[PDB]
Amino acid sequence: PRVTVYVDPPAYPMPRYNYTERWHTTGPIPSPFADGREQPVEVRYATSAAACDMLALIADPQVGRTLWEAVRRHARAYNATVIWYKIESGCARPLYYMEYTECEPRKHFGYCRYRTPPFWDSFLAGFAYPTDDELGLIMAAPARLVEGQYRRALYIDGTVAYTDFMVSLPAGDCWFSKLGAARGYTFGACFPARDYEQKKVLRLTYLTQYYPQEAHKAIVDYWFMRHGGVVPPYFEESKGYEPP
Amino acid sequence: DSMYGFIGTDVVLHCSFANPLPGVKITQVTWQKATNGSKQNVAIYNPAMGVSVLAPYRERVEFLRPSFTDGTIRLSRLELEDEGVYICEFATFPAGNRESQLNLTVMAK
Ligand SMILES: *[C@@H]1O[C@H](CO)[C@@H](O)[C@H](O)[C@H]1NC(C)=O
Repeated sequence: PRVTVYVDPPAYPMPRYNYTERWHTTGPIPSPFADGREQPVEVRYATSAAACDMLALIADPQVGRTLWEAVRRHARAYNATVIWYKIESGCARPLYYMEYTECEPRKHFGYCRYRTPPFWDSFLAGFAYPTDDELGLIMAAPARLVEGQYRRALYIDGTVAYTDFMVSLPAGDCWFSKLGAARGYTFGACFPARDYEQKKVLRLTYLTQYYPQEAHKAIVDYWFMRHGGVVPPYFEESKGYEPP
Repeated sequence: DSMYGFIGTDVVLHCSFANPLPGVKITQVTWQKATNGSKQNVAIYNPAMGVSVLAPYRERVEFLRPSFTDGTIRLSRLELEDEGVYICEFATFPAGNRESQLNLTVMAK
């Protein structure tokens, strides 16, 4: 603690591959709540040993098998959607929405002719970004108020799979953690299940179209390391059991 | 900053980026209205991809001189419910977003 340091500015990275980006689209974000009859959604645990660490929410969803199954059905293309939510008592805040259309099942996930820009909760996007495979999240020195329950919803070729991550931050705020603007404003609003069901949670109305993953990663890493953060070269999978 | 306007009137919400830092790339401008507080987008200007106005504002909001550094809008035919905090946000790279606020108060006549 407690000083900024100099870091080479990152170049704006080019897109990894050739696609068309669909701007200013909207649509109702679906409810993250499943019928109580169904088995519990899988739970993983994410925590930091130190307040200025990066923290990953990673759970391999075996998306290659889903795509191998489309190839054996001789499917030409598949669609996918990736959504994240913060789950609170009776309500959920939408955090992230990314839509992939006309994708090649014989390639790795996300080789798609069209993409939206990723839709974000502005506040989360200030210190967090998708993993390289775009199926997990990395958080850079999150504030303690980030603690809670994070639900990933994967819509992939019609399948839908949920994963919950319990984020715990016992080491407290990092001295440079982002705490929000005034007063006090951090996450966008928590909506009841009914609001999702009634198609009120329009993504263009409540989230921000933002930079693709590699450019998003470059912004947050730049900010993180200017405050002395070190980016680990890898993250391990989030674990299925509670921390000590 | 605070503004006042009577119902039925038109009003001009100012938003400009100065002085753009050297080496800072600007990507889009966005107006948001804050409730209690739970922001909703009002209008988006992306120089590369164009403008988008969100319901309920879709005929009542227009960018006057939209550009990388100007997001000034005219909010037309004011209603009581238009009262509140309005936030103008520039998305920039590599340095992140830059904002400004203004309290708007709508009056009875
Ligand atoms: C993907 O979505 C488009 C509309 O967005 C639809 O017309 C098309 O049938 C979908 N393709 C697949 C393989 O689901």
